[PDB]
Order: sequence, then structure tokens, then C-alpha cells
Amino acid sequence: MDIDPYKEFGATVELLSFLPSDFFPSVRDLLDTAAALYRDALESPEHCSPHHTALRQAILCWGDLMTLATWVGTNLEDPASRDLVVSYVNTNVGLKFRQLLWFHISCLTFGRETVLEYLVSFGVWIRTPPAARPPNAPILSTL
Amino acid sequence: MDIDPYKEFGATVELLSFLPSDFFPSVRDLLDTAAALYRDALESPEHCSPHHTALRQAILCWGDLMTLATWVGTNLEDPASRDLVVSYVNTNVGLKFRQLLWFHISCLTFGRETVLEYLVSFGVWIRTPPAARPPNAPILST
Repeated sequence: MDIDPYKEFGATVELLSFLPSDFFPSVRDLLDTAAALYRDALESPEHCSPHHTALRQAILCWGDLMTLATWVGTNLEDPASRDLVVSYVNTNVGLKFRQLLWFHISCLTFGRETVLEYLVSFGVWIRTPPAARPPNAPILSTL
Repeated sequence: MDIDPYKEFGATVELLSFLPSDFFPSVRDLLDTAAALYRDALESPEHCSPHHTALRQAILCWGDLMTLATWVGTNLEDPASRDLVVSYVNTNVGLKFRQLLWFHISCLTFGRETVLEYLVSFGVWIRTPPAARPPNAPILST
């Protein structure tokens, strides 16, 4: 099975990938925001939306990945090995969850169509050579 | 926060962890079942349902844990211990994923409300002294 967590939401991992990694806030800040804005909806007995369903699982999944990453960390004696793992995470699952959390949280905040529009827009912008390609990259906004 | 992944589905962690562990098939069996019965729905662009969405996340989460655990194994252990971290994962959180995968795959196959009454009835069964519980433990079948 090849499942792309974005696809039922109108995007793909490639679409998210156009964005530079430093575009995304830390996982810690994203989780703080999810709490501050959607905690009750997230904890309630209603589906609310497919983003909430998706988000609920991502939040818990990240708790299992940190437990595993902390465990590996304590089981490595060599500080260079630890550093290797942390870099690997940061650049792989860690960025993956930054992207995924940012996406669902932004869809909830701005609306799914607005985020998808922005991602397409940014993807064509970033990929237009410097010469052309206006000075102002696209904006993400409630309007 | 405190999120119970079953609550939007009318269940709780407890309703599940209440059944015996031996009850839940292994992760590998559930994943193969999900592919065999639902691969197309799962890889498709429609939500299909809240169970499909939840099932996709669950499957991708286990895959994230496995990718992380395998990479550590292969690249930071001697070859003979390549599976060390995978094993730690299976032992530490294997059961909790087996319940989650079994619950959505089952609600997809039998319908949620049918799964719920099976869970409720197993708990009622088991909480009855083995004398009015006709060994007919209830089963999820047909």
C-alpha cells in the first residue's frame, strides 16, 4: 500500500514539498497552537471534520515517535550516534510531521480551499526562475 | 491534551484494552487484511468515511515508527541486531496499534454499531460468572 496522507484532502506529499523546510514552525509550537485553538473540538465525541480526525491521530502518533526517539537516544552511548539520529529525525519524520500538522491546522484556520490555493500558488512561484517570478511570493490569508 | 482516538467513533481505549490481548491478530496480519480488503479505498482521494481517514493515519503511523526503528537498526547496530529497535516498538506499542487497526478494519467490515455491541457484549460476557455465560462467547462473524 502506498498511502499519501494528503490525498483525501486534495494535496500530496510533493505539493507540501515545494515549501522550504524552514517555512514550517516547530512541532512543539504546532501542538501548542492545536491546543490553543482546537482542543475542545479535538477532545469531543463528534468527528467535526476529516481534518480533526486526521489531526487527532497525528498528535498521538507524534507522542509515540518522541517516546521511540528518546528511547533510542538513551540506548546510544556515543554522542555522535545520538546526533546522527536527531539529525535524521529532524530531516525526515520530524519535518514530515511539521508539514502534516501545519497543513491540517492551517486548513482548520484558513479553510481547506485557501490552503490548497496557496500551496499551488507557492509551488508555481518557487519554481519560476528568479528573473521572472514577481518579488512578492503568494500570501496565505483569511482575507 | 488528552485525546482518546476511539471517542469520535463511540468507543474508548478501555472498551478495547478490556478484551484479552491474544484476541487481536498481529500487526502484520491486520495490515495485510487492510490491503487485501481496502487498498483501493485507502489509496483513493475520497475520505470514504471517518474510519477510512482514521485507518489511513494509523497505518501511516506504524510505518513511521517502523521506518525510524529499521533505520536505527540497520545503520547504528551490528547486522545481527538490525531488528533491535523494531522489536522494542512491537513490545512497547504493538498491542495498542493492533487494537486500533483491528477496530477500524472491523468497523469497515461489519459496520461500527455492530462492532460496538460486540465489544459491549464481550465485556458483559466476561463479567459474568462462567455459569450463566453460555460458553457461547459472542463472536464477530457473518
